[PDB]
Order: sequence, then C-alpha cells, then structure tokens
Amino acid sequence: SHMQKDFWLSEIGDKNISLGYYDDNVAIVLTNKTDKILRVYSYEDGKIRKDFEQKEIITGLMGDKKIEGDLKTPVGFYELGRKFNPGDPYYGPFAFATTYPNLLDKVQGKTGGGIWIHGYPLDGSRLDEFKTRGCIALFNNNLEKFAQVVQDKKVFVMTEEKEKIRAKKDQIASLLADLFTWKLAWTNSDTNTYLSFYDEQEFKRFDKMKFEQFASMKKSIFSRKEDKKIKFSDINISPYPNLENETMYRISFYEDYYTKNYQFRGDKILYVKIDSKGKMKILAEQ
Repeated sequence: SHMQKDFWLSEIGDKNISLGYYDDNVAIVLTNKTDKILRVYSYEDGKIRKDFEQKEIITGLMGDKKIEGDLKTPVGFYELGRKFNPGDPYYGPFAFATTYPNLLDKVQGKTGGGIWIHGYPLDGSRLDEFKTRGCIALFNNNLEKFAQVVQDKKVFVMTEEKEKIRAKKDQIASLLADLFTWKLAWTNSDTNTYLSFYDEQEFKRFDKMKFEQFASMKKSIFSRKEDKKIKFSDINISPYPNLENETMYRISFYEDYYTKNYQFRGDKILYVKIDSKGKMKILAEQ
C-alpha cells in the first residue's frame, strides 16, 4: 500500500500539509525575503496555527546565496538550532543558528555559514540588508516571544525569495509512493528501478562522481544480492523554496535495521525535485 499514491492521499485526508507533512509536531519559521515577513507556525497532525509574526524584518540581500561574502540570505528549507548567546551585543540579546549550508547547498558547491536569526545591536545602531551578512534580524522586543514559541520544539526554517511556496497534497502523496518504491528497489537490489529515481543530469555528490560511474558502482554493490530488511520512520516531507522554477521537496526520515547483535537507527535526508512526468528525482542524498 505504501507504494500507491492513493494510499497516501487517504492518509493525508483533509490535513493542512501546505508547509509540509510531518510525522510528529513541529514548528516552521517561514520567512519571505520580498515581503519582509517572518511567521512561526506550529504543525499538529495537519492543523496549522500561527504562533508568531513580525513584519518589516531585515534580511540579507536578494538572490540565491552562493558563497561566503555575498551577503545574501539563503532560500530553501533548513533547521533551527537552540537559543544561544553570541557574547557580542551587536546581535541583540541572543540568536538561533540555521543549518546553512545544507547537504544540497554543499554538493552544489555553495559556501558560507553563520546564517542566524538574531536581534538588533543593543547600542541602537541601525541595520540594513547589507549589514546582517545574510542573517534575519527581529526587533529585540519581539525576540522573547520568538524564543518562547520555538523553545523545546523541532523547528524548521523555510525561506522564500518572492513567490509563495506551498506543498500540494498530490505531490506529497506521489513522492511518498516514490520513496517506498525506491526503498523496495534498494531492498531487492533492483539496480535499474533504484537508479530511475536519480536525476541523470543534476544529481550531485561530495565525491563529484558522475551518473554513469554512480550507476556502475551501485550495480556492483547490488550484485551482492544481499537479503536486506529496512524500515523507515519519522518521515517529514517539506516544500523546498528555490529560484530555479523547480518543484522541490526535502524528505527526512530515520532508517532502521535490526542485526543479530544491534538495532541501528540512522538519519536519512533526500533533496528531490518532481520531474515533468511527476516522478521523484533525487538531487542530494544523505
């Protein structure tokens, strides 16, 4: 059933999956770089609630971030770390670090870091789009409320450039069916089906291997024809804003496997697009 889109459509039902479909409760920090609005939404079993909002925020520069020093705020889907104290009053009372660069950023060769949500200089110095070095600044008098809303939660960061990016039920359902079809192909050492879920042109890796060599490597590995038992859990699927006019999603999950002497849980992440035929194509894989 898990390989059928309509099974997932039934599971999703009337849930609000516009900011993603999550196995458990999460918060989503949604920033739009054109609107200069940051909102925090809680997701509870498909019910969305707006818990925080500030308008007239300061972000970094427009455009897709590429390198250390370009001053741009990254567009995409990230995670937020716990409140911390920079120890420099320039950042306001405290800060929260986003995970820029993520795996997709890295395999695309992007550089930089230090993309945080923080406040304003305690001495009153003004901020502008050039001074945050890509960080997102909220007024200090709103940061206590922001901190309370994100405290002790699993918190994601969704940053749009201009267009409003929302997940669609049909896309989440089709991707979940593709995910479990890809899982079955790996389980059965079915090289051809497995490889059909990778973008022959755009899939990128740390080791810079091209698709032809990746295909032959996987066929070699799969030739062991090992009997495998694998379970996915804690699946989170999220829409992925981008400036390439692609329908992209992030899929994260735990990979579980029992061994006669150990049960292993490992974190998996796929960054994917939906191709013109409606099929998942993996662009980066942990």
